[PDB]
Amino acid sequence: NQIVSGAAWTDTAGNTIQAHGAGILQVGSTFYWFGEDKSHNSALFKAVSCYTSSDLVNWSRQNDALSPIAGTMISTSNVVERPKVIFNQKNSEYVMWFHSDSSNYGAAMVGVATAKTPCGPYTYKGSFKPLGADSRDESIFQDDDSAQTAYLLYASDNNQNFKISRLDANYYNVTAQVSVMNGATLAAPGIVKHNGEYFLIASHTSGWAPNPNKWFSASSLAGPWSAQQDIAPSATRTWYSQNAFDLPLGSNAIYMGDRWRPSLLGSSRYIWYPLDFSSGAPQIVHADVWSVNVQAGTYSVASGTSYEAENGQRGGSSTILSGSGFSGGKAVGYLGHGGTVTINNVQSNGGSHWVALYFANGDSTYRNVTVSVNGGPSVLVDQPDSGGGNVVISVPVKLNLNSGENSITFGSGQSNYAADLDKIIVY
Ligand SMILES: *[C@@H]1O[C@H](CO)[C@@H](O[C@@H]2O[C@H](CO)[C@@H](O[C@H]3O[C@H](CO)[C@@H](O)[C@H](O)[C@@H]3O)[C@H](O)[C@H]2NC(C)=O)[C@H](O)[C@H]1NC(C)=O
Ligand SMILES: *[C@@H]1O[C@H](CO)[C@@H](O[C@@H]2O[C@H](CO)[C@@H](O[C@H]3O[C@H](CO)[C@@H](O)[C@H](O)[C@@H]3O)[C@H](O)[C@H]2NC(C)=O)[C@H](O)[C@H]1NC(C)=O
Ligand SMILES: *[C@@H]1O[C@H](CO)[C@@H](O[C@@H]2O[C@H](CO)[C@@H](O[C@H]3O[C@H](CO)[C@@H](O)[C@H](O)[C@@H]3O)[C@H](O)[C@H]2NC(C)=O)[C@H](O)[C@H]1NC(C)=O
Ligand SMILES: OC[C@H]1O[C@@H](O[C@H]2[C@@H](O)[C@@H](CO)O[C@@H](O[C@@H]3[C@@H](O)[C@H](O)O[C@H](CO)[C@@H]3O)[C@@H]2O)[C@H](O)[C@@H](O)[C@H]1O
Ligand SMILES: [Ca+2]
Repeated sequence: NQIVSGAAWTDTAGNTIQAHGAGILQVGSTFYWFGEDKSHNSALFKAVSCYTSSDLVNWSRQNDALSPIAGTMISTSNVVERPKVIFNQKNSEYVMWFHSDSSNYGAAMVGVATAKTPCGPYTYKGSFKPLGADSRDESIFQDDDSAQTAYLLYASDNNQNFKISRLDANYYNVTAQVSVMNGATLAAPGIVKHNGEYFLIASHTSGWAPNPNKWFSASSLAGPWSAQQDIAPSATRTWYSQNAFDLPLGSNAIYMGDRWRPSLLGSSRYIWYPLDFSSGAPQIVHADVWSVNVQAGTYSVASGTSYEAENGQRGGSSTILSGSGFSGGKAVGYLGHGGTVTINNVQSNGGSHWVALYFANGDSTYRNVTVSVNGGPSVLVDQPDSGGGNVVISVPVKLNLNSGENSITFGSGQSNYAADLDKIIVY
């Protein structure tokens, strides 16, 4: 099946996937996805989880890869973020690295843990400051030279300076700084190698708030690194996400991001998009609905039918808005609080259909919108802050439609203002 960014994702038992700050690993034909368990809606350490799949889309939850230990730096009072796991051929060993911290991010350490099987459970080997310097946001890159040299990529010196450092032959420690970008203020790194060249994907530092994520290239990890460029339209702030893991997919990649929900962390969503490298400059393919053939290293973007909101039938006091950020140059504003718009003649073969809602929300806070099909009972769809009144992003909703024509009404029966609705795409 299909990869629908922003949706609620469940494992094969029907439970919400809890694997934020993703790290991916493949053994044989099996994919492993490690992440932070945030089901307690806290930034503090509950577990590093472990999900497996054969196809990157249908995940079964295994045993937790890492659990708290009272009286250590991986207690429930500490922070464990962004786990990454690589396989060490020499020792036939799985080495996990993670950002290890205290609750106020004052410790700035890395943590290491090992296992003999992919899901572990792993054995914590302790935390430390690499080469004596800060480490907060980090990742691990394992090169394809014959020594399979591995590297730590990490925000250091109070997040100001971004560093790349070689690990020793066991992957247990950092031996030597290889590259630094002073004052880059980079976070959430990942590296993909493409045609012998290295591509670093990273965010800047802005707290929980998303920002435009960048790519940099170099022909060696020592640098020099090219000047930053956007992987997505700058104003969308990486389509409201933050980089987590960049997984190679044929001659391209999959961008794996988080949409952090700081007021409800366990409902932070997963934003996965194809990251296309053919132009030589990585670009997010903004696909509301796509599928992947991970063995062939190919992706496929679902085609949908677009319906502009401004062509629907308004009701109440909803009015047209204009903006260069809008499809057709127009959107329906003053929705909710009396204002509605109904999209008529939505065609369908029947059954369940993903629908992407394209909207602008210039508030610093979320909005939401009611969505009723054919007069039926409404569901309430969350509408994150989009980055401005002229900035459109999309969130998905799954609607049951009848064979033939359908109507979809937006904004009825809510006392708050919904976001400005640009268009919808029925997939
Ligand atoms: C995602 O992974 C799921 C687990 O591997 C997988 O579930 C399995 O799905 C098949 C088909 O629904 C079931 O197979 C059969 O179920 C009973 C046996 O209990 C048979 O009598 C049936 O005739 C049928 O052959 C499995 O039971 C089911 N396993 C579990 C643990 O649920 C899903 O199919 C996968 N989903 C997708 C979209 O690929
Ligand atoms: C990787 O190399 C690290 C040295 O760079 C090494 O870590 C350091 O580890 C020791 C203990 O293992 C720490 O010492 C202890 O002392 C502090 C007070 O300073 C107390 O919190 C504790 O008593 C603690 O036991 C060092 O301070 C620490 N150095 C840094 C810069 O953080 C790691 O153990 C090595 N890890 C592996 C897998 O090799
Ligand atoms: C649907 O979107 C609504 C916004 O369009 C949202 O309403 C808002 O909810 C927040 C949090 O509940 C309120 O928050 C805070 O501010 C008030 C003072 O204004 C304080 O009393 C609180 O302590 C808190 O700090 C917002 O005031 C409120 N904003 C508006 C315009 O109504 C709904 O929460 C959303 N509904 C769902 C189910 O998510
Ligand atoms: O009050 C209900 C009404 O809200 C409108 O939303 C506006 C607010 O979100 C406002 C919050 O600051 O921002 C407006 O958008 C502007 C933008 O158009 C203008 O260029 O200045 C700044 C950019 O910095 C801001 O982003 C936004 O329009 C709805 O548009 C409207 O339908 C109605 O719901
Ligand atoms: Ca429009």
